[PDB]
Amino acid sequence: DNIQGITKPAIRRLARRGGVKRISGLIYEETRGVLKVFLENVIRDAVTYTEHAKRKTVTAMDVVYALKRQGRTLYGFGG
Amino acid sequence: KRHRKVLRDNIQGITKPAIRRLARRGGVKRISGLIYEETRGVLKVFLENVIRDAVTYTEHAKRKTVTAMDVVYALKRQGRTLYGFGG
Amino acid sequence: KPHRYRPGTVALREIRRYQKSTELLIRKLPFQRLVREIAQDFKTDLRFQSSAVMALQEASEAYLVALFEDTNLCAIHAKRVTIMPKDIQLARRIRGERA
Amino acid sequence: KPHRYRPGTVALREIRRYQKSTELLIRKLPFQRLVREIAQDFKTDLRFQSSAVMALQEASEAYLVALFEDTNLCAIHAKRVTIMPKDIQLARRIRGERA
Amino acid sequence: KAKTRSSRAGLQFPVGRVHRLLRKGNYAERVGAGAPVYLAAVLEYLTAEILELAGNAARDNKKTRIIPRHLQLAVRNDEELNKLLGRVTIAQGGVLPNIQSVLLPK
Amino acid sequence: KTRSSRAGLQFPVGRVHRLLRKGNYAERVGAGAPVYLAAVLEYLTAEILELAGNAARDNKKTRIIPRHLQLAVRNDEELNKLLGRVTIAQGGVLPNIQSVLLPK
Amino acid sequence: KKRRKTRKESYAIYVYKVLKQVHPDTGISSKAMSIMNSFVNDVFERIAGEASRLAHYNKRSTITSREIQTAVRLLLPGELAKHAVSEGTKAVTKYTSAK
Amino acid sequence: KKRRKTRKESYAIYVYKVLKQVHPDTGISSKAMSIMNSFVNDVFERIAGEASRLAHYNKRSTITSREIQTAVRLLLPGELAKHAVSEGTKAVTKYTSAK
DNA sequence: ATCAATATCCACCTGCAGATACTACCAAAAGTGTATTTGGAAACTGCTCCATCAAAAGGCATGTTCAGCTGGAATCCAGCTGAACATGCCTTTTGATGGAGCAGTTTCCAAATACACTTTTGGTAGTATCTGCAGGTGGATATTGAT
DNA sequence: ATCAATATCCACCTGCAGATACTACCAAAAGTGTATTTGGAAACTGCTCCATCAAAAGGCATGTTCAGCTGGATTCCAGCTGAACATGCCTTTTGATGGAGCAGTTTCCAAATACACTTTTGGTAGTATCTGCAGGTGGATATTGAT
Ligand SMILES: [Cl-]
Ligand SMILES: [Cl-]
Ligand SMILES: [Cl-]
Ligand SMILES: [Cl-]
Ligand SMILES: [Mn+2]
Ligand SMILES: [Mn+2]
Ligand SMILES: [Mn+2]
Ligand SMILES: [Mn+2]
Ligand SMILES: [Mn+2]
Ligand SMILES: [Mn+2]
Ligand SMILES: [Mn+2]
Ligand SMILES: [Mn+2]
Ligand SMILES: [Mn+2]
Ligand SMILES: [Mn+2]
Ligand SMILES: [Mn+2]
Ligand SMILES: [Mn+2]
Ligand SMILES: [Mn+2]
Ligand SMILES: [Mn+2]
Ligand SMILES: [Rb+]
Ligand SMILES: [Rb+]
Ligand SMILES: [Rb+]
Ligand SMILES: [Rb+]
Ligand SMILES: [Rb+]
Repeated sequence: DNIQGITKPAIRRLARRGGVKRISGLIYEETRGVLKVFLENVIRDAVTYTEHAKRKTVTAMDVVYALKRQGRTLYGFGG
Repeated sequence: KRHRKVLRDNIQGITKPAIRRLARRGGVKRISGLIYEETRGVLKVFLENVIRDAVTYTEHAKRKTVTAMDVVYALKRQGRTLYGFGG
Repeated sequence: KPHRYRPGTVALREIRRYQKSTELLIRKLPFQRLVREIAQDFKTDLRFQSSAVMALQEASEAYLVALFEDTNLCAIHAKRVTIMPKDIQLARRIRGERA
Repeated sequence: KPHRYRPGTVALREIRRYQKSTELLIRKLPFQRLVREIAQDFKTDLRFQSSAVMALQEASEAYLVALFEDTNLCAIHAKRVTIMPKDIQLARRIRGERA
Repeated sequence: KAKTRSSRAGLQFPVGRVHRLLRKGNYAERVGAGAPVYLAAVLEYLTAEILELAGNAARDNKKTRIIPRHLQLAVRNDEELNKLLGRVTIAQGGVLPNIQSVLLPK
Repeated sequence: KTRSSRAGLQFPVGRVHRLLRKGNYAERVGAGAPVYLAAVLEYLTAEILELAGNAARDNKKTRIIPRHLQLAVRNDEELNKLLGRVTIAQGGVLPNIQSVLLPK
Repeated sequence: KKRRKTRKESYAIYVYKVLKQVHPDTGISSKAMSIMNSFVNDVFERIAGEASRLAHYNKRSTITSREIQTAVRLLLPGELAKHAVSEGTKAVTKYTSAK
Repeated sequence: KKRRKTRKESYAIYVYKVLKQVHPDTGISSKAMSIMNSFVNDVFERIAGEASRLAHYNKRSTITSREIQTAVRLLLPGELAKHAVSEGTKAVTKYTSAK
């Protein structure tokens, strides 16, 4: 599993919060590919910040900074 | 001896042929009759926004003349970085 | 007859239910697995603060939810009510994620 | 008898001609007056370096060209070849320029 | 310490802190005296604006404590705050209830 | 002896060092910072000029113009991405007609 | 007792003061305060970076209230800017005419 | 000299040198050189800004070649990053090997 | 597949705008050489919080069934929109002008940095008490969907 | 229209996570006082380039007519996706234990800054001469569309 651990029902819940009524069977795999690309992009950058700071632990701040520079500023984790 | 006639309705200088041409550079083959007016409205907004910021740079610097750099800075801050005009 | 809701009745009910709540919608552990797996390709032997993983889930889900909204707009533009891969593909191209 | 190209043929010829060249497509003076008029509404008695006007034109034209591409993609999605206001509106909504 | 610069300026937000953060920030070689005052005032005001609307949202929802959901409803229902925060994600905020008309029954 | 020849560089190490102090990026700038950054800038310049000169050559020209810069950048996936939010003035677009628009 | 004390400052206590002035009987959760803290930090950075660029563009070594003011005009949407400018000018007046 | 105009420096002579290395018989128009000059300035500012932010995030008051290096890795795509990294490391090693 | 109207190609040519070549000059830039200062790497480690178990408990995911209703194919036609033509206007181009306003230079002081010395305060930590509201209950009533 | 099966709502209740309140403690942060430095406003003005006018001419816009073919409407149905139900597999939780490693602290030196000269250089300026290619021509080949 892993990526396949992100389930049809979970993807459907997400779709529903985004206002989606009806879903093509091919959507679940499209969606997983997209989520993978999103995480690759954000994680690459976060890990690059971890490495700079000489740490073995990815912190919330590593993630937060990575998100900000991807134009995806997240509030709530700057402690 | 000093001029400046009233400037009005100049949006209409964005002609149907000028808009067709831009649509062609953009790969468009066929164009609905309502596209021309829609495009004028979208240019107006784009210009308002860039000019507003360009003029804000001008005033801050206490100048009466909008520079290429004022525009370049306005474009950059809006995420439309322009190369070729300095800076 | 036993009782059945028409197709689309329950879908609408979940839309209303999920737009009212804020809880995360992907299971916590499988997401954690996926995250660590991707990170392992960039650097081995990594640990994560637990708030690091949650920042990543908050961001990922907010991204997918807003993407689903744009996708849905592209379906409707084509006179459908069913989202398809081509609707996702159009939304991402226009966002500049594929362009 | 006289020669007529079929509808769409000259359109396509014009696409190739314009995708090959780089010259600006809006007439200069009229663009210049539009700029002066919008600016004057913000602030009286402003002057413009002529390269400031050209910078606005280059930017405005690349913005409009790239928007037509997205618009076109939106028409085609709907199984049309004709761009309509609603394609522009869809493109701008997904771009984050509208909503 | 006689009078704090915040009390002098009429403010709850810390002028002295804003000043030190401007300098440590590598924004310019120098920082004038009114700049941290002006900025602290600006920050205080925008905070008040958000807490005001978010508080109202707590009221509407039958609550006296602001949670992130309320900060989200406050921001997304205000045209201007939504624009300022247009590339920002409020964690645990969810979304505004919104269904497209064509998806509604009949 | 220049810091540039000492680094094996065509780009100006001293100018870069000075621009770094001037731009208020940190309190201190180390001696290796401008060396590494001139190197990177020269390399990216080389990369674009390589590709743009080829575009000039393909179009039977010996002088690089902005058209050639745009063709070089837009035809290269990485430069295209690096400059994804940048307009090259007088550059136009890549010839590209959507399939469904062609006749048959 | 000064060791693991490494000060972690935030705007939380100043946010809370302002809460009481606008909603004296409303409280705020930890998570929501954290959101508000991010908000103040983010808007601080945006305004300050804009002021930075302004002064650099105009070859000045000093950020003043004038740079803060232009930054705000560039950054905040119409009406939000008008009131922020109004609040900013007021606090600099009050501050000057003070002992 | 007319009340000597303050000097306007550019990367032109350096872009020109690099050009003769790669395409010995190719010229560049002044408009093309103006794009190149904007390109070097732009990428300078982006790498310096990332470096600046990096230093700050880590409470470092010095931008070293290590900050430039990470900023290069954050900013540039795959293969450009790898090659840039290698060129800048080479130049630093060389530069410190003298004396 | 043939024919003709027309676009398109390419070789060729020549003006000339813009690119290039020298000389000459210098203010700022860059390098060199010391003296003086310190940022942060190094090494040691204390305590926070991260990974890993254990272990029910059951929640929720997966597989199957069945049919409603959606998507997409096929068909038609009105009329929008492209192509072409005639007409002539207003953009473009070339050239000249005063003069506004930007930008160089020097003077000079209100306000900034730079240090020191004293006082304050926000943040951390410990202990203790308080409370908004999630979540569970019951029972009313609204919705949905079959007749 | 009826009426049943569900969902959904409101009123109330109560445990507890998480908020609140009190007290102690202390560095670092903030104010205040004194000595010095300087950024950049004022004043004056040199010199660029912006606004404006002139006049000539032809590229291109406007407005029209005509009909090809597109979009938009309608109808149809095959099949995919939603609903519902039956299992059972794995996420959750939680309580608890090593131990990685982030984070605090003290050291100390390689490298940063400050500074004082000295040399080098890129930028500008003036004046003068090449050169790549736009855009014009004219004629050959290619594309499109009517039969
Ligand atoms: Cl699809
Ligand atoms: Cl429309
Ligand atoms: Cl000030
Ligand atoms: Cl260094
Ligand atoms: Mn007006
Ligand atoms: Mn130290
Ligand atoms: Mn249908
Ligand atoms: Mn004057
Ligand atoms: Mn206190
Ligand atoms: Mn409840
Ligand atoms: Mn001075
Ligand atoms: Mn006419
Ligand atoms: Mn007809
Ligand atoms: Mn059709
Ligand atoms: Mn059937
Ligand atoms: Mn250890
Ligand atoms: Mn020289
Ligand atoms: Mn030619
Ligand atoms: Rb604004
Ligand atoms: Rb990168
Ligand atoms: Rb830990
Ligand atoms: Rb109800
Ligand atoms: Rb041909």
